[PDB]
Amino acid sequence: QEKLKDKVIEGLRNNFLVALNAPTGSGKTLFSLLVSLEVKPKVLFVVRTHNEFYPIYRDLTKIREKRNITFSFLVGKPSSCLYAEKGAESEDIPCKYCELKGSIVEVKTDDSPLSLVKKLKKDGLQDKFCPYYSLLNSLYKADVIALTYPYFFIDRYREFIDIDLREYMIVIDEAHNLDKVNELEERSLSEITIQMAIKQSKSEESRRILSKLLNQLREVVLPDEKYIKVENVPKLSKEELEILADDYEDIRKDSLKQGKVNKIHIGSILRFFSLLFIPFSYSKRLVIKNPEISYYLNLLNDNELSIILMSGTLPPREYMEKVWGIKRNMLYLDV
Ligand code: SF4
Repeated sequence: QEKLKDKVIEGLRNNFLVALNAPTGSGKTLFSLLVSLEVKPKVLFVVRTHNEFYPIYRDLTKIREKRNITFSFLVGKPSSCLYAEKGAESEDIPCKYCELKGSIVEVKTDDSPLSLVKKLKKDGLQDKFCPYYSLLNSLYKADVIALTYPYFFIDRYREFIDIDLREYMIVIDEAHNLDKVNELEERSLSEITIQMAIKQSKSEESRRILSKLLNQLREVVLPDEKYIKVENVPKLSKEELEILADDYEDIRKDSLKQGKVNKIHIGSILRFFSLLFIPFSYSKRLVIKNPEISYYLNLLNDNELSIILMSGTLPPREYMEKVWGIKRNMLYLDV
């Protein structure tokens, strides 16, 4: 339009969450960066997946000719570690034992995101530095950053980074996608996972405990493709959990000795038992259903955070209040 912008700046300066219904594909990155100047020193774009880094990179290279700004993004350890294979979870990455953990290089973000990451992996192996910690370090300095939904909304991933969100104007584009944040975790335990953990194991005691757990699971689960409540779920004592936990560490040590980090199945199991809640049977698997969508989005109610939501098909005010649980004052602008 013009300068619905002083509206946005005033909105943010009054601690209103700004919800912007905007016709799509219209220089949105430039708009957000301009309105940040007046509000916050840095900008954070929260995006669905790492595939949304590229369009942001494309848009602000145009901006970089008129204004000097640094862009950085975070990809997980599984996408940046020198030794990671497909299937490797972030906690499986054995940085505790790796010589490169404290080996950082200065990153130059004139490359696109996939180009940058591939270059850091190639150079990292030759010149002995860690791509991940190099990206992480570059992230903490940058004027504009971008993170994926898991790193912003999900505790498991949020604990991997050390970032004060109060320094950022937080922009969540395609914000209708926030509706799916409650589908990003799966908190389940299957027969096959346990058996794969038995195969992968490096101690008899761990195999014995995993085997007893496999049996316990079989008594409670039911074959029905239907959620059914379970009384008396399997139990692991503190001392049994100790033995399963040092088995995890032994597999992590061994993997780093090889060039090669794979999925460690016992990690999944131990994380399932951190949550114990009402547990269910679904299709021979034990499941803890995910929280409601408002549990994940509750963070948006903290008045300490300056937040803009934008979308072409933003949900009605009523739905954002009742279903997403946004109870903080909201400046809803239909452009
Ligand atoms: S290279 Fe080493 S330090 Fe870097 S992520 Fe992989 S394990 Fe960790």
